[PDB]
Amino acid sequence: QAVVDVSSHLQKMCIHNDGTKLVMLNNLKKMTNLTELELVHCDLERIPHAV
Amino acid sequence: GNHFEILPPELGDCRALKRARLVVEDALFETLPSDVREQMKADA
Repeated sequence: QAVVDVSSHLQKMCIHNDGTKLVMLNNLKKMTNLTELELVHCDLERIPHAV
Repeated sequence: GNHFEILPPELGDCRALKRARLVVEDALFETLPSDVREQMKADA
């Protein structure tokens, strides 16, 4: 949730796990100001709903 | 820091305004035409 504290102005975020599944996507929905998103090796296996 | 989506080519009409004086988002600047941004950065 710390990223939600910076989501008011952050426009680029690039999180690249080494295989860990990004199981939850609740905080990512708070990224209104985001214009660039990179989900690298997040093991989602499906199109994320937060995007 | 604003909610701009596409920057119109009219930004290239400002002779005194250049890229250094242009404070825009990278995506905002990329919405400018290639000729406009090339004039913005250099003499093309």
